[PDB]
Amino acid sequence: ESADLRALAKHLYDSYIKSFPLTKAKARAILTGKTTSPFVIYDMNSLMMVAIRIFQGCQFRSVEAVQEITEYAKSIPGFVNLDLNDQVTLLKYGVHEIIYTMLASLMNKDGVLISEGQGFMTREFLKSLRKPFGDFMEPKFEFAVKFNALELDDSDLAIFIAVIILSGDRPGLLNVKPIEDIQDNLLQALELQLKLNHPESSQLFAKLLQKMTDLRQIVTEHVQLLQVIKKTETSLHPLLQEIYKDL
Amino acid sequence: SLTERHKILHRLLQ
Ligand SMILES: CCCCc1nc(C(C)C)c(CC(=O)OCC)c(=O)n1Cc1ccc(-c2ccccc2-c2noc(=O)[nH]2)cc1
Repeated sequence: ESADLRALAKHLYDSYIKSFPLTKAKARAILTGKTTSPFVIYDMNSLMMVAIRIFQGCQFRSVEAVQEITEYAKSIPGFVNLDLNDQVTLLKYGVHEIIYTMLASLMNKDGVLISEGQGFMTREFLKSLRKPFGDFMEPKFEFAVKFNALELDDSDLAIFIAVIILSGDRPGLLNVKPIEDIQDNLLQALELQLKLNHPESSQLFAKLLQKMTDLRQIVTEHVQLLQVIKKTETSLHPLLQEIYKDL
Repeated sequence: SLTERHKILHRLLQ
């Protein structure tokens, strides 16, 4: 213990560096201009240089991200030993929550990096898209500004998204006992990592744990928002289709 | 049946 909790934190950090193209450390340096500059999209004209266009182009990276999160999951110790049915359940209910955590790293009060940092879409432009598309991103922006004020780094985020994947209360899970015993161990790694990485923030663990329920409700409110589109807006990628069905 | 109702996801896991 403890020495082994630190080994697991390093293992997850390594895996996370290997699976995801844009770290929070790079994204922040791009957002602050400290890097040695992305194209800025603020209207239709700067985009082509419409809400459906954004909406469908967003599916592109989303499909790729489910693949990256799935690979990161397969590296979580114990994960590939679980019943393969429960592996599907954890990824089905976790991928969107992980997208929104990683999306926060690419966000500030004023907009969001896109295409691995080669672009910056402004919050004003997103909020100005025709209803109901204009409201899709605002709940993500208000969660991102609160979550970024915790000031986690990638080494913290590696264990945090592992904790999100291994949730024992997902619907349909066949055998929760082995899932819960991995998460308890990851929660222990996260608690210790935050003590080491932020010895000054007394209750950062407690603050962080409460964000996990915030994510769950962004996904709930997103899904309800997307049902209206499908009803009133006449495509979706089959892998997004398979994740959203009965979700 | 989870792996049968999620063929793309199931294949990304194998
Ligand atoms: C409906 C949900 C909205 C999400 C979303 N919203 C936008 C804007 C319209 C607000 C864009 C821009 C965009 O493509 O529109 C083109 C004009 C966007 O792609 N997604 C999908 C997305 C998926 C995964 C990641 C991700 C995840 C884990 C690690 C890393 C990354 C990552 N880091 O950099 C990347 O490119 N992906 C990031 C973004």
